[PDB]
Amino acid sequence: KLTIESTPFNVAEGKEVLLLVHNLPQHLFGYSWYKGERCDGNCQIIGYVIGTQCATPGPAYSGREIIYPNASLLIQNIIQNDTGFYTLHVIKSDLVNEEATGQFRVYPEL
Amino acid sequence: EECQVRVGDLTVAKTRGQLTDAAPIGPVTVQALGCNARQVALKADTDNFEQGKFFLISDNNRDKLYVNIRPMDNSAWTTDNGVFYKNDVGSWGGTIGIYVDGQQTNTPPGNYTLTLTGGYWAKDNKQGFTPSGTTGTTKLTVT
Ligand SMILES: *SCC1=CC(C)(C)N(O)C1(C)C
Ligand SMILES: *SCC1=CC(C)(C)N(O)C1(C)C
Ligand SMILES: *SCC1=CC(C)(C)N(O)C1(C)C
Repeated sequence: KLTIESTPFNVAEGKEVLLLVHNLPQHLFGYSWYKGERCDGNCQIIGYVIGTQCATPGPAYSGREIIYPNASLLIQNIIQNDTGFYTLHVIKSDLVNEEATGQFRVYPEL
Repeated sequence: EECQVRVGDLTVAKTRGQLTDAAPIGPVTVQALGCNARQVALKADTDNFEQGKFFLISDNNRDKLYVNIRPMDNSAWTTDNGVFYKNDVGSWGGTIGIYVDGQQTNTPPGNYTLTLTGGYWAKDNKQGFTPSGTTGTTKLTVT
């Protein structure tokens, strides 16, 4: 099953976190990252259409979100409000848009 | 800068009977640029929209069926028989689907073209809609 991992799990304020995606399916139409534990629409972070590399920012897009063709998301300048869960929606041209949820925590330094 | 909604074209083979009440026949990943305080709305082309209503038409222009474009359980949008729009402010980024109004009972299909254009909406009921962005021509083919 699609697995989302956060590396590192314990991020510090002022650093970046790489949300690695494991076991990615086929027939990829577009990746969509949302802020929460489910596939919403008003709380979308970013959508990335691999076919044309067409990336469109969502309402929750801060500008620190870097999406890769492997569906992994690298968020830089991590803040305390980043502590929580993140959900990925795998839009496929087969209706099965396999959803997965990951999470990470942030701690202050000095 | 304006409320630009990117609607993509999609051709799929399906029957009118597969449309059982709410059946998402194809997930369209649509994202809206802008609209921080404006309502996002979907309106069909004038060839598929008459009297403030959206519908699909066949090659013989005899069979007319009304279809509502709703979110794939991603958000809450105001349903209208002509222009679909959400009351919630802010941009939108999810998947929309074409839903039939009332079971069609799989009436003899063929080739139906329904052009859906995205954009914004002003106020309510007055029909102040403006298609800005990309237009998506959805083709319904029976196979
Ligand atoms: S998911 C809640 C939410 C909505 C919006 C106003 C776009 N946001 O910035 C957050 C992510 C807090
Ligand atoms: S960027 C989205 C896009 C561009 C174009 C090459 C016209 N396309 O076919 C899609 C809709 C994928
Ligand atoms: S995230 C839940 C969901 C919605 C829809 C697009 C209908 N899906 O196929 C799943 C079940 C992934």
